[PDB]
Amino acid sequence: PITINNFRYSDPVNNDTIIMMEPPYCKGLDIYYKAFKITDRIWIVPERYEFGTKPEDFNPPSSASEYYDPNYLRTDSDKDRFLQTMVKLFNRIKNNVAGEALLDKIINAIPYLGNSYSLLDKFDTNSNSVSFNLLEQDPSGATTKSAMLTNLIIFGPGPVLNKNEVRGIVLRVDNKNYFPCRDGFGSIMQMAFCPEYVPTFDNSKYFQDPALLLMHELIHVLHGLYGMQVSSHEIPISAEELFTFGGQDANLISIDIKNDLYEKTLNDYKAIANKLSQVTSCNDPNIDIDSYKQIYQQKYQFDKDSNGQYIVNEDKFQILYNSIMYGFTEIELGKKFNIKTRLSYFSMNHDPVKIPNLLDDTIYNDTEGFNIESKDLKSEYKGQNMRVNTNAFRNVD
Amino acid sequence: PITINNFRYSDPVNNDTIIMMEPPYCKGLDIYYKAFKITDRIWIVPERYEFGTKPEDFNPPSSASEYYDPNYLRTDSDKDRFLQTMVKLFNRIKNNVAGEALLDKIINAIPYLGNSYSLLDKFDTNSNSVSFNLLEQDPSGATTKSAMLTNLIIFGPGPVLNKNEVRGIVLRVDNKNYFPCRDGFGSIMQMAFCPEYVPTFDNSKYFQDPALLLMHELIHVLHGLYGMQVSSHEIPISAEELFTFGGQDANLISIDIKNDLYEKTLNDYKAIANKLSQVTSCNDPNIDIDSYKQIYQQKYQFDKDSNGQYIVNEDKFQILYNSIMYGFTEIELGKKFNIKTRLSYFSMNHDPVKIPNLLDDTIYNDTEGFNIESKDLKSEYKGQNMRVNTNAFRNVD
Ligand SMILES: [Zn+2]
Ligand SMILES: [Zn+2]
Repeated sequence: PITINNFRYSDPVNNDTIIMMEPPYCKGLDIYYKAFKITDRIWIVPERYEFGTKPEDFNPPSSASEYYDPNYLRTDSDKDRFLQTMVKLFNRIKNNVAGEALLDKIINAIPYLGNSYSLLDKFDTNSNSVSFNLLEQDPSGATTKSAMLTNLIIFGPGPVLNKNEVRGIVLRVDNKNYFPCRDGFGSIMQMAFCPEYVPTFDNSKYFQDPALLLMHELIHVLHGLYGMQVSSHEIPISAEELFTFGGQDANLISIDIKNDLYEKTLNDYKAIANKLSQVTSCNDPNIDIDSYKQIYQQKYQFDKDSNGQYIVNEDKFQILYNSIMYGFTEIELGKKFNIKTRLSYFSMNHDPVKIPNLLDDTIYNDTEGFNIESKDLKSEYKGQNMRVNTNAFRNVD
Repeated sequence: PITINNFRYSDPVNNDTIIMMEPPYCKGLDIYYKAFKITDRIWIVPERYEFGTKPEDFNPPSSASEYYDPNYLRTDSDKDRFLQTMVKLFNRIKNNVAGEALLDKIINAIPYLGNSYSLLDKFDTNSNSVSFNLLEQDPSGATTKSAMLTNLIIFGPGPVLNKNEVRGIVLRVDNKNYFPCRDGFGSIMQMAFCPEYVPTFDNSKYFQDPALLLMHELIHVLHGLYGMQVSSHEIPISAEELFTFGGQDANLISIDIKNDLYEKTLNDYKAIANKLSQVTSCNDPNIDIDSYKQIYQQKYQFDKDSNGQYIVNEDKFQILYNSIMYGFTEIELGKKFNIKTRLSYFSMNHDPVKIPNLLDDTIYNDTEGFNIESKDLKSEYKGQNMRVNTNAFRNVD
């Protein structure tokens, strides 16, 4: 099954589960941060998401739903707290059969080694869109620089402590933004996440389970890895959000768009089948190109031509498409998790609330979260109720 | 894949896809009706569901949502019409990857050869709860009587032409009703279905796609075959309905009940694993008892003990449970089918409407139903809209 490594923020680097990585956007800049492999293909970096920000952004400019605090995640203590909370959360997601399924799908959706603008016959790992640099420590004593591939890298929140988000690596090709996670190739996905500040709802009020907030963002991660991240298809919200929530809100996206998206992804995949059909080599010699042809064939659910050409099989594609866009949603995951969800995606999300002690097994555990049955809090989701589980949360301001 | 046989109501009997069967409730009564194997384990019998009715019931007693008409499905013509409409409907369900999945799951969920009250160490086919008698025609010329197992038998509507329904075979053991389709063993499931009279909704009004009405009932059939048909668990509707609809309405069932149901099915399965673990023989010699141990092991997702004893594996059971109760719902099927669904299960279901020509490819086809894109009726589900597709429906009274 899936293993969720353990580690204290003080643990030394080991070139395996604990390293010093230069995040994808800091490529060539030689700026490293300690990171942790929570599990295969997924890393955690206890640092605020600063990319594309300026310190002026990192505090409440004068001019609740937009809470700030520039000191959050700045000391080693905060970081080890952040690190531990994330581990419990992943373990919480892994211990439910439906959570294990999601992580499994995300771990295997490795980004294709290339994109719409890379040599068609060659697998390419030389791109921050697919690989990040790290600092290794030779057995000799020397400290060298190398690189590895990954699917997901999770950070702490950006300026807005309560605004979780998932962005794919943007490549600047021919003076314009290109998204390998919308072309079907997939790319490293990055997450800005804050486990502590959860939203509340009423459509008696409830506060949300942070673990569900994580799976929600993970679903965006899933769409990305398969390269089908619905762009800023605003309509006035992006279809990407609706698909992720689920239930009837998903049907707010017109057949016309859904069909246009489906047809577009299909084209993207036919193109990738063709491309994969010419890869004969790879810049990086430490790569079994034949092993990847196999992995990628399972990823996109392709078949081999009488002559060997990889081809898209409509039926298999449709099953995979439904799986990627419908198989995992906040409504169904909330359902399969004994977790309360807000009525509709458009349901108000009142002032966030802070959960100070998710590390306290008496408040939140990795098998029932807040709804601990032994505290008769499983029933009616009372563990999430604000009038009942009064001690598990504190107000913002 | 799945084959959906074809046949005209006039076609002769062949002891294969067209026979003369004594329905399960007419067992020993020697009353036969022509039936048709639309596909493996599923039969269609163009006859009104009369079991437990009296002619007085079969017409509008004086004293729209309860329409009647005792002459419906009485002539060979009506029956061949009913027969053809059902074939198109099944083909319609089979041509969508999500429809093929449902039928596949239903065809393989064969009722366990036995129940809570049959010899534990022996597979038993001698029960109308698992088998029906038919009339065969020897190559000699003689006409003999025999029997075969089946999962589903679909009839025409009962007294209420617009009230579709799915009941499992009730066994009378020790002067009380026993339901092998609630104990986890499963049993032949029977359907009373009317393809012509569909409901309408608004929460501009729409009429429903009969093929979706069929899958809805099929979902009840699915629950039954796996023996987990939520009883008359009224709360004030039966949880069985809510699970079948889906979306947020599914969450109207309290954790307490859902948990009680889950725990109960788990017990039922542990018990079946134990029972299957002692079957050494079978009354019916034309049965590879070892072949069935294999099929049943896949059905209930069991594993073999170091010593060989079949055992329930919590995780595999949970995946199978979610699959059976969440994997197929009206909301998700409607979604994956370009079909309009009513907002919530509690959404009003106005006077039914009659679709006179489902056999007219210009009105309904086996790939897009009413929402034919060539007639620019795919978009916005206009094919289901009442103001737009005016010719595809006629009012009741
Ligand atoms: Zn989101
Ligand atoms: Zn129903």
